[PDB]
Amino acid sequence: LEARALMMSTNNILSPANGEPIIVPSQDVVLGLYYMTRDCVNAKGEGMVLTGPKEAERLYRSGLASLHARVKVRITEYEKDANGELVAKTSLKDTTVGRAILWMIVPKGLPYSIVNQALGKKAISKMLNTCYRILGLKPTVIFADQIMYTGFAYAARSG
Amino acid sequence: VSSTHAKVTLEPLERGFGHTLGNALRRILLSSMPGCAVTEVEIDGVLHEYSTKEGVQEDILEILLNLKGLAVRVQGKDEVILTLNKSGIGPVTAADITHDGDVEIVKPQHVICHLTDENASISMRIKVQRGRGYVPASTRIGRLLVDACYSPVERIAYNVEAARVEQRTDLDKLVIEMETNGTIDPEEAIRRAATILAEQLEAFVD
Amino acid sequence: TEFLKPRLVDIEQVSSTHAKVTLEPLERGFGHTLGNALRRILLSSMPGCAVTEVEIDGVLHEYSTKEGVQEDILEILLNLKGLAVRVQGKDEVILTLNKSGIGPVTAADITHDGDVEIVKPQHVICHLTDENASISMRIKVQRGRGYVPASTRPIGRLLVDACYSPVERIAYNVEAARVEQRTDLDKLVIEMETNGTIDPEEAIRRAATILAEQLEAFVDL
Amino acid sequence: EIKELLKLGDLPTSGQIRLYDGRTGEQFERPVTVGYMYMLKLNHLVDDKM
DNA sequence: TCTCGCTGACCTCTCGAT
RNA sequence: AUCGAGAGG
Ligand SMILES: [N]C1=NC(=O)[N-]2=C([N]1)N([C]1O[C]([C]OP([O])(=O)OP([O])(=O)OP([O])([O])=O)[C]([O])[C]1[O])[C]=[C]2
Repeated sequence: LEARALMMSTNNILSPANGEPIIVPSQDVVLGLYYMTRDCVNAKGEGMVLTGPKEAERLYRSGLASLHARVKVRITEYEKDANGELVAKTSLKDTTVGRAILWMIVPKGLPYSIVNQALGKKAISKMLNTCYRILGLKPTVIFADQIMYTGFAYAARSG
Repeated sequence: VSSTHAKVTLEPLERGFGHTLGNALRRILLSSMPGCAVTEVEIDGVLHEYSTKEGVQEDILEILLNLKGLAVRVQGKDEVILTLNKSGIGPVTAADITHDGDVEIVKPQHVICHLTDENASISMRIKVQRGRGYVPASTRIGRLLVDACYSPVERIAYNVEAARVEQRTDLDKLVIEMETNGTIDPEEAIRRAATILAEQLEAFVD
Repeated sequence: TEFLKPRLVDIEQVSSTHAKVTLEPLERGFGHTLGNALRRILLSSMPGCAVTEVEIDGVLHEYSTKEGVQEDILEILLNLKGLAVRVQGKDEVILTLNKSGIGPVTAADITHDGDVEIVKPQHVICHLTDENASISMRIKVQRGRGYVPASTRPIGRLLVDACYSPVERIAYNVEAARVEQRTDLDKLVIEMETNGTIDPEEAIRRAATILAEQLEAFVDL
Repeated sequence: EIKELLKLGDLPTSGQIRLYDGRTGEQFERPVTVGYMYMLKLNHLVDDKM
């Protein structure tokens, strides 16, 4: 019982020395996130308007659009109200295909500005900290697992 | 999950066949599925995409994007023209299109425009063609060329996890992340992709 | 929206092992799908014949030497593992090798069997150094697919790791094809390297049959 | 000299070649350096340590 | 105030000789 | 068991 309640790796999100998260993407995951969210000038598929992150993923898999193409996507984001309820906001944001694809694993309740930049190690650490502060424990562990999977996959694809 | 989202799993597959079956089905669903969607549109108010109309909340880019989001089924016409004239106060909805026998709309409650002033109104005609896959308007090259999403799939993804049967540990399990636009059942879309792939190699089956 | 069906248009035999297979009438985007699926199936699930057990009269275990033979028994087992044969009758067959006198012992020295065909009778199994020495071994050949280690399920028999698959290398390229006046079609050119045990056209047929057998599960509900 | 030796063998002088993913057949987006490095097996087997 | 003893300085594996 | 000589983290 004490192992499950205290020593589980899921209960050990934050470091004891300081409030910074102790589990953090590193090495391959960081490189994958940095490859996805970085942009390039005159990449294939630049300037196309997308109906959502799923269309960005479809164009990436089809080879029609590059991962660094600066496109315009329709993103729906949620922000917590005064009572804590989630209210959606839909707008067209200047972003890339990689950031749009990455937005699919971001949980509800976080701004789109977290992924709308070249994500380094510090950026991912801050994103995980923000997710923990806003949502809680289980959303943070799910988000960390998804980030690790996506980083590994796109670091493999990056070559 | 939904009428457009479904999960199918095949656990007893041999080692290495997950990345074969899932990849082949994903490619066929993404690039080879037949379907009909909006590919062209002409608006009286706006001559070009860069020019912006007055009296409508949504810009021309938003109108083209909503037209892309529209999912349509055509019975027996390769290319069909749908016309929409709207008046009054309220959002422009896909149900406002004049009904045609050969043309059906899966989701009537699809907003194309939002009307701001009752003085201004738009009369628009959209061209729907049957095709396969996703062809961008840039490659296609006052006619507004909008991207056409013929393939009914909205998102397809596969993940390979090891599943162990008694005495065998290298067997692979395949799970499918399948998302459709509502034109056809995602399971039936998987069936169509499998049928297409099987018919491709019929000339080699012993 | 009818789909074209690829046809076997050319099977080129560069050598006894190296071959090229061409699939001309393929739609756009189908060339890469078919190439990857067929390459994976050919590299994985092609059945073949390999040596399983070896019994030498004067040898008790692998970690020993036989007088008059330049190669160790372990090296002899490796050389017998690197043996390519074809059997039409049944999966299990026993081959006997006998030779005396100075000179290399090649795959031609195995006794002739109507069913068993040695595609490469040139490669050596062992060497005999002095005239008085003789070699006498019984080779067991079975049919299977994949890599079955000897560790996975008498004195004097030597278990050998079975590299059943006869396919060494697979490379596929997709190039443009001109059918009628259409230029959107492409052709798939599959390149094979084997040990000579399997027929490239038969390999293609087997791979496509495996693919269809797997796909029929998805076809059904 | 390494570049010249690569030239004599009909190989790219950068030491990197275009690789394709085995599971999908999709070319990796960047060139990957590929070559032959002398690998050693150390006397630290897991069965001796488990 | 300054010499002058007394104090202090994670885990695992292999081998042989007593 | 203890000691000596190594080695890995
Ligand atoms: N208490 C204690 N005393 C020691 O003398 N050593 C310890 N612990 N370690 C442990 O092992 C880690 C570094 O080892 P190494 O070889 O992996 O070096 P490295 O830089 O981390 O990686 P690499 O070898 O790839 O360069 C280090 O933290 C520690 O836990 C190693 C020596």
